[PDB]
Amino acid sequence: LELGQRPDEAGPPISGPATYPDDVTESLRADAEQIIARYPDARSALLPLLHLVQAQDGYLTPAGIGFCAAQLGLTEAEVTAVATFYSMYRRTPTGDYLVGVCTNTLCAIMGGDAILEALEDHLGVHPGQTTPDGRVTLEHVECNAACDYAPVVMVNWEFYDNQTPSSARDLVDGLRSGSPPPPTRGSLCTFRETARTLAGLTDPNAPGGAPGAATLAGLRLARERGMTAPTPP
Amino acid sequence: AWACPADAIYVEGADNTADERYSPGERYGRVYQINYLRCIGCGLCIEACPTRALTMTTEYEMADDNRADLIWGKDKLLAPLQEGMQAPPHDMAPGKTDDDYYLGNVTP
Amino acid sequence: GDEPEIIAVRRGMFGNRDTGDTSGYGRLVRPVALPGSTPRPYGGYFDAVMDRLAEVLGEERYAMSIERVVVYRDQLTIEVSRVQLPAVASVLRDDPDLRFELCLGVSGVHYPEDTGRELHAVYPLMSITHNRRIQLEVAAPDADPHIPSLYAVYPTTDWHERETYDFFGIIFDGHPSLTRIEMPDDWEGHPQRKDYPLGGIPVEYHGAQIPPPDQRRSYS
Amino acid sequence: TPLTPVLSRFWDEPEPWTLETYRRHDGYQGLQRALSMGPDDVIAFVKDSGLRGRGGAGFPTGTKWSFIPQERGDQPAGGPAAKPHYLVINADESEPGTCKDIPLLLTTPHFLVEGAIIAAYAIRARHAFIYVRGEVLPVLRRLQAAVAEAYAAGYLGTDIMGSGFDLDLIVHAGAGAYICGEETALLDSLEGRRGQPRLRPPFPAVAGLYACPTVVNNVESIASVPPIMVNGVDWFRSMGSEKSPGFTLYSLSGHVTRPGQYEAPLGITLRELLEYAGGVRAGHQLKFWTPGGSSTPLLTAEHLDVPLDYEGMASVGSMLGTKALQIFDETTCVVRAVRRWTQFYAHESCGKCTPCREGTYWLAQIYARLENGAGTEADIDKLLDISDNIFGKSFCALGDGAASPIMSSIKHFRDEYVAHLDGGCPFDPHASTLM
Amino acid sequence: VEMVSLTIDDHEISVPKGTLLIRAAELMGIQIPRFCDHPLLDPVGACRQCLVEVEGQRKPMASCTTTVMPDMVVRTQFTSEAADKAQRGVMELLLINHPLDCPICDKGGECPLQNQAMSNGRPETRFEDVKRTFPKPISISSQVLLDRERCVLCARCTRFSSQIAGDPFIDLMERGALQQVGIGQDK
Ligand SMILES: Cc1cc2nc3c(=O)[nH]c(=O)nc-3n(C[C@H](O)[C@H](O)[C@H](O)COP(=O)(O)O)c2cc1C
Ligand code: SF4
Ligand code: SF4
Ligand code: SF4
Ligand code: FES
Ligand code: FES
Ligand SMILES: [Zn+2]
Repeated sequence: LELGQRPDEAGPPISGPATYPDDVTESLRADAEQIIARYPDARSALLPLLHLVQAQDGYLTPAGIGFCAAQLGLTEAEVTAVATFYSMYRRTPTGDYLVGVCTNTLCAIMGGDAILEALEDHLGVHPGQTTPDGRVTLEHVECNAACDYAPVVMVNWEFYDNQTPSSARDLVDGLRSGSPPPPTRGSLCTFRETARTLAGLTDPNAPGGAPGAATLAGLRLARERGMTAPTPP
Repeated sequence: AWACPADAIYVEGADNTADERYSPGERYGRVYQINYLRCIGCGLCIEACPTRALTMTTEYEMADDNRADLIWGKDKLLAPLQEGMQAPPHDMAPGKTDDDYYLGNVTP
Repeated sequence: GDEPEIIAVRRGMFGNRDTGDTSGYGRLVRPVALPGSTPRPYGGYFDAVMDRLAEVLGEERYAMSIERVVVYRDQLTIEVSRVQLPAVASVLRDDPDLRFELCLGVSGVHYPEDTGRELHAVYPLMSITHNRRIQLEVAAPDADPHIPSLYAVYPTTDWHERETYDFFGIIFDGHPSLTRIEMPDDWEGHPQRKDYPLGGIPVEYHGAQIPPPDQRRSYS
Repeated sequence: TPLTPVLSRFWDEPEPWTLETYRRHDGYQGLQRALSMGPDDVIAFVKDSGLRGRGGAGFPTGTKWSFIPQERGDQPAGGPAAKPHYLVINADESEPGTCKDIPLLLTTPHFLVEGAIIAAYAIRARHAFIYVRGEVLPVLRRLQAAVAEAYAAGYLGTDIMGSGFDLDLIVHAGAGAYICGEETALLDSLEGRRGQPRLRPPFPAVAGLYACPTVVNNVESIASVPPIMVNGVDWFRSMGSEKSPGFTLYSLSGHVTRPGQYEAPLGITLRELLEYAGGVRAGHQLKFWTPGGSSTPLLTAEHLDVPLDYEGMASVGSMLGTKALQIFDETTCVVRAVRRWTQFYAHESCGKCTPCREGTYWLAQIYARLENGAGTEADIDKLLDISDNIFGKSFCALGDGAASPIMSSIKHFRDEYVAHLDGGCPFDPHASTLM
Repeated sequence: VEMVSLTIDDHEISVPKGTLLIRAAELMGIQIPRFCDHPLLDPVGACRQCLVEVEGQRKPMASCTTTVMPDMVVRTQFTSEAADKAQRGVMELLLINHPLDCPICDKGGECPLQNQAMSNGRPETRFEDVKRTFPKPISISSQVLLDRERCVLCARCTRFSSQIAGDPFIDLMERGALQQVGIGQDK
């Protein structure tokens, strides 16, 4: 028969474990009830649920697709349509840290392309692939609304601003072996933790997130120039 | 067969399964019959072919005492297997694809 | 008249004569109209020919006889009303300014969807003296397929009225002897009518046969 | 014109995101002012404020809110029961160069929270959603914390300030899709479907989220609502112009010294903003720039004095967009940047409609050949014609945005495009690596 | 029933209120090219093949989604150069990635794409680049083979499997040029 996409196809099709164990499904249903409860329509929770399963495993699996389909009353190939549509829903085992270099036009020519090339040569791993240690998964991301901080490198969707090839190489080296260098704006955590956070099941009071130089640039210029803030009533 | 004004060609396609491939690509004509008692030699068939699989030679000596014997099948119409060729049921040339065959980039 | 002559109503995209291979494309409805009445300033010598024909024929007689005038692809067709055909043919042949002495024949064409006008007879006339030519078109219903025979005016129409009869059943009333000329006299039906089947046989092949083209699927 | 900080004024303070700091600067006073007035009163207040949309559309916010049917007074029967109104705050920010919303949310999310509460009261929406892209996880955490604090402080839930208003605000972390920023794709993703734009009509104002009346607003406009509820309308109108009143964030980025977010009145020319930033990267000159994100037609030095407001950019053939102000200097190849933007659009096209889906693929391949040595003279004509065949023909405005860089870059730099035919890109990438 | 007058090209007709421009053109005998439109499916306006020029509208309007309105003036590819250019550009974009499979394609001869590319397409290709490719064919069931390269992503199959039959076991998947009708997994 050989139904569906061929496994060797581009944009790896959903693959992996067929079904979750009973305990895994019990925990997943416990979380999914809370996720469903917060929307007027059940299906509105499909994206968070796809994140939730993406936390149970390192990536979207047929088990996760089936779980979401059963939870929402949808069929498989309805959940899959939404799942394959979004980029954050990775489709291969992701390492402990997803390092995505913003290779969009601005960040790319501000240095981002050089950053990506340097990381590819350093980890010896192409974008989208995972390091043999399984701790870093190199990727290239589109604009992340941190252009003023270009070049910007994301680690599990936490910012690292003004990254140079040496800085990024040091960052990936630290992530792979030992201490993860703190994000310039954000608190770094494992990929599973971020996946759970996207589901809205993680404590929102995380540390970090100082405004940074670029965000303040305008205010600092206004003060230094003693500029009338605005137009007092 | 589509272009034949006299309905003198009968063709039945079939899949080129990896176990038995006769032509590059997905389809090959496994049954191919020309009813030469209906052929008018117009040449619309060859002008119709998109692969040049069908040509018309200069050979003309052809006649039979039997009506059926003049319905020439695939075996009678296939060109003789030349030097360097192999039996039709074999895989495509290594590192080659249907586009390569049509572009003419194949060799014995 | 004065409206476009629809000879067939074609519905569905891609010229499907039936329900169609792909769903959802069969809802188009495109009537197949032949070229309609031409605006009066006809091209070339057609204007002169028509003016002379309308002068020789009385205004009332002209209006009663000439059902329509068409100029298509720089060719002039005159839809001549049945019954009046011999009069206009005589006028065309005899009038010195018209002098269409050479009638090239009669051609039958069948329009099974053209209500009341299924059978058309086409008379290509040529005037060698003026180096002109025109065509007359005479329509007749399938119910009363009668047309006035031009034997007195154009003897060459003999055998043509016969061929056209043999192949369509147009009766060409007044013809000296309207007998089948091509088909045997015992033959049943009129072959070139669209309703008459092609009458072919399947083409024999080893293990298969191809039905005649009229049975197999077509797109128009 | 002065670089007016209003939203940015708190920043540089310790922990400005907290509710305490927000209150220390008249925080949630605007919400009280809103609740003191009628919902239609708030709608008219914002309409007179002239607050135009802060996403790419630029449409008047007041009119957009007014379009919601609310059965004001006219309640012939309860059988129809109306339909719930939904306020969706488009916290998605994925347009290239558009980095004004993420800093605002990360630093002072309570601006957006207060604005969203005010807007929901205005349109009488009992539920509101913050749709925030998932690639800004710090922003997601900050926004969730701010919403939780608002819930604790009685700003959300039921009986807000004993006003009888009820509002439950939900932070939805959307997955990675630029197209989801477009309304009716934001709604489709928020409904648990592919983030593809809907056929319009029906419009979101009548058939929005869950096929109910809905308004989608960019975070910037919502966050600017409270600052106008306080300070009155005349204060807001005292900035910008009659057709573009107020203040906006400009995301100076690229080959500019001191890049960052500059809060300025509308219509401030790029010259003033560069002067404040210290001009283009030292040792180079302005080559081109995007007034809004990549979706907006490129502009060059000749437009350096054009006011950055909707009317001005329209008069120049561009769109103000999200005020992304991406800046690129002589060292950058326009073909290189446009190729990367085309690659982004191809990667981001939802694939629904033939024009965008196929034309972006074709244009990306053409630009790949141009940057390499495989360029051809007819390649430029093909680029322009394909862009024409995409612009105005695609289902949503993403196709138009993809075509815009190509058309504008061709119009302004056909010379450079031709120069690429001579064997590829002459420019050395290292020259533009911003050290 | 409410009836609205309308002008398509130079001709004028009246149709029931709520009629789509493509349906009015069909009734009038004007053949507007169309792939995603289907009379029995709710209009989706995806393929953009049915674009026509409507007076008072800057952009071309997808006739398959534009409801007829009174006094509206519409010019198809037969009487509007802009509409013809839009339709032919859409056809070209529809054919750049299409496989050169007509001889081996089962739909050959009965293919709406072939017919509408003949009637509304460029005579020859401008596309000299690499075509998008998929493994073909792939079975989505015991009965139905899927050739994703020939797919024009008109969504007629998915829209049928959702609206008409309540069996949405196929859906559009992936994104952008990679988008494809699929079943997701072995199901
Ligand atoms: C492809 C595309 C992407 C868009 N992305 C965004 C976005 O990220 N943020 C946004 O606020 N508006 C975005 N928009 C504009 C929205 O359609 C909408 O106008 C806006 O979210 C809300 O309007 P407002 O800014 O007037 O409130 C996008 C539009 C398109 C066509
Ligand atoms: S020459 Fe070829 S096309 Fe012509 S009748 Fe004979 S078989 Fe048919
Ligand atoms: S233009 Fe069409 S294909 Fe591109 S994002 Fe918009 S709807 Fe999707
Ligand atoms: S497979 Fe579906 S989407 Fe693709 S062309 Fe056929 S009907 Fe359209
Ligand atoms: S271009 Fe890199 S964050 Fe926007
Ligand atoms: S048929 Fe109308 S846009 Fe596709
Ligand atoms: Zn270049």
